[PDB]
Amino acid sequence: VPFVEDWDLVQTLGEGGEVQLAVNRVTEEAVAVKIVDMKNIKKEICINKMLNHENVVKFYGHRREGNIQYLFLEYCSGGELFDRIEPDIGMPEPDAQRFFHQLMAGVVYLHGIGITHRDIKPENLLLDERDNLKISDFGLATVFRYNNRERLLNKMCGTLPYVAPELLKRREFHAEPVDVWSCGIVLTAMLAGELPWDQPSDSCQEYSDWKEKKTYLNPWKKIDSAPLALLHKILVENPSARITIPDIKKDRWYNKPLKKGAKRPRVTS
Ligand SMILES: COc1cc2c(cc1OC)-c1[nH]nc(-c3ccc(-c4nnn[nH]4)cc3)c1C2
Repeated sequence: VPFVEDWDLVQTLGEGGEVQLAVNRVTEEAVAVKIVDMKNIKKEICINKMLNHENVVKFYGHRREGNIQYLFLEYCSGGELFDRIEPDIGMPEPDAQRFFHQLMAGVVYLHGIGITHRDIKPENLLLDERDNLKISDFGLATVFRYNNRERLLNKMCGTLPYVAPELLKRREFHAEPVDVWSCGIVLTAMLAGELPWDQPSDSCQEYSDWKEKKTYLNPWKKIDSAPLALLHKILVENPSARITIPDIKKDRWYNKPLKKGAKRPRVTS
């Protein structure tokens, strides 16, 4: 079948290099192509070849043309989770619970194969055509468990409003509680439409107020008591005392019926 390998770079999806929407000449299948001008990528492609989950962006393959590296990834027509968050409002609680369930499935998977994303935020959480959440960008990702032996991290990685406090106060820390904390900050953004603090440090007043349990303040005043009880368990300063994903899965709000299924077409009489 001729021309089946030809893709047209239709439009820009993002920057950093750049991400382009690529449409197949013959089949018209859409993919996102990451254009990386090498003048790191070996690890990124290596981690991407291990990934196969419904809540993780699909890696179709890579092609290298001199100094330009082309990463062929999943096109997600729902765009970014970031653009579903209304500033200072957020989104309806049932939508946030469904996206948080899908985010947990994706992070469970990753941790299961010993991968830590290290930069979970709404900019990196993409939505497919049926609004299924997908974890994207393994540029900062790394192997924290190999041959069933855990390796402690020491490197500063992430985005300050989403990083766990141990990453700023300890030399070494465990990988999994760091991804749990960023998921908790994502849940806060989804239910309040604002970030609670610039960084989880004691010099940050908003962060001190949260440790002082001043929940009558923003963003916590906008969040219902059931998801707020969960956030109280996730945004715990001590990474050893922090809730683990198996226990998030037992939380009362996480298992609270709120959301209806996708609305299938119906007729009466
Ligand atoms: C602003 O609107 C969009 C923005 C994006 C997509 C779709 C969009 O609208 C439908 C889309 N589909 N897939 C991606 C995507 C996939 C993977 C990666 C990635 N980065 N590093 N590794 N994988 C980046 C973007 C994007 C961005």
